[PDB]
Amino acid sequence: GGSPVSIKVQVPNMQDKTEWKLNGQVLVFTLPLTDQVSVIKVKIHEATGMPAGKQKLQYEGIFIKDSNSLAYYNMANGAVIHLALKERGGRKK
Repeated sequence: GGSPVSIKVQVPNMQDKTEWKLNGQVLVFTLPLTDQVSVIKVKIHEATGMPAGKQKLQYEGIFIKDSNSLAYYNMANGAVIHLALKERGGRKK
């Protein structure tokens, strides 16, 4: 199946919001391509203290889901997941 690969997280630029440390940085980790992107959200919560319940997943500018896996988005060693603040229910276009 999917092997472990390096995945980065392009954190948002929000260092003055509350208590976390979001400064546009990248957080790298190693996870199997079969691990749903939802794993990444946890990795930021350790690297910044921001809970996964309020994070937006993106890969190369593509809004990915937490239920999708890295293999589904063709991600591999050196991939970059842009994190954004998302705490609201959103809205129609």
